Order: sequence, then C-alpha cells, then structure tokens
Amino acid sequence: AVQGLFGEYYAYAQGSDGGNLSNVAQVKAFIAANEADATFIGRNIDYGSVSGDLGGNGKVQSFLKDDAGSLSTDPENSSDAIVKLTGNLELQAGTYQFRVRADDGYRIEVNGQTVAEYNGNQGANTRTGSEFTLTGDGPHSVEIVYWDQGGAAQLRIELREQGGAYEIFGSQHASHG
Ligand SMILES: OC[C@H]1O[C@@H](O)[C@H](O)[C@@H](O)[C@@H]1O
Ligand SMILES: [Ca+2]
Ligand SMILES: [Ca+2]
Ligand SMILES: [Ca+2]
Ligand code: NA
Repeated sequence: AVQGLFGEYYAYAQGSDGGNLSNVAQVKAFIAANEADATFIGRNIDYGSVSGDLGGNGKVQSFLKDDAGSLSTDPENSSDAIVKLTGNLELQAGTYQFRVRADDGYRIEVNGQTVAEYNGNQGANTRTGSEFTLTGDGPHSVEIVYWDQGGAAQLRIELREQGGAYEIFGSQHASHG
C-alpha cells in the first residue's frame, strides 16, 4: 500500500467536450468515459490558488505544489480541468468530518455516501461537510472529484475526528494500492 491518494487529472475542452463544467454529475460522466491525461499521488491536499485556469500552461504543476513531482506527464492544456483522488481511509472506528476550501466545485464520498460537496462554480470558499461514522469493516473507500471551470483554482481539504482539530488531508489519513 502506498501512502496518500491516487490522483487523476483530466483536461476538459469547453466546446469540443461540451459545455462549461458546472456540476458533479457532469464531471463524473466525463471521468467515467475518459482515461486520465496524467496521474499523480496526493500526499497533502492543499493545492492552489493559481490563476489563469488550472488547465493553462504550467498551471497544474504549480497547483499541485510538492505533489507535482509525482505527475506522470505534463497533460495537455485546456479551458477546464478535473481532478479525482481515490484511496482508503487509514482510520480507526470513529466519527469524522471534512472541511473544504475550493474554487470551483467538488464532491467527497466515503463508502459511496456523499460527506462533503459544493455542487457548482464558485470563487474560493470554505464549507464544512457532514459528520460521518465509518460503517462496516472496510477498507473505507474515499473518492473525491473536483473541477475548475476556469479562472482561479484552489483545493484544500481538511479532516478531523469529531471533537478534534482539523488537519490537512493526505498521507497521514489515506493510502492506495
Ligand atoms: O464567477 C465566479 C468565480 O468563478 C470561479 O470559477 C473563478 O475562478 C472565480 O475567479 C470567479 O470569481
Ligand atoms: Ca500542460
Ligand atoms: Ca469553462
Ligand atoms: Ca475557477
Ligand atoms: Na481529451
């Protein structure tokens, strides 16, 4: 098992690939029908802010900060961009909660259930997700989708245990195979 989350980056070209990115179902549909343009490992999910489009030349590299060194290639540039992060939560039984600052939207699912989302376009804003209690014996899957419709782009995910303090989400909390 590898520490951190498995990262996938998708270039989306408004026009040829369809309309502006603006909702989770649309983003998920593009992901499901396409192979990622680059992969990476998300060890510390504190990315951006960058301006001039996440899909702009050199921009995903700047956005990913120290995680850029794990990109499999320099993906093609585009108007819009999608990131997916997947792994298993390396957590004992408990009740946890995400807080996310993002531009634009995102959805976090744990064991297939939505636990945080901003289903739309927005300037960078911070939103607290719902408390969730791990259910079943696991592994406890986590799946994050995120997009930039254009302009500025930021994604910072924090995780806490109920009654505790937020920590930047990453290798401390998740692994993948
Ligand atoms: O239009 C609302 C917001 O949309 C975001 O996608 C842009 O990155 C912001 O710069 C803009 O303020
Ligand atoms: Ca590029
Ligand atoms: Ca767009
Ligand atoms: Ca944006
Ligand atoms: Na493409």
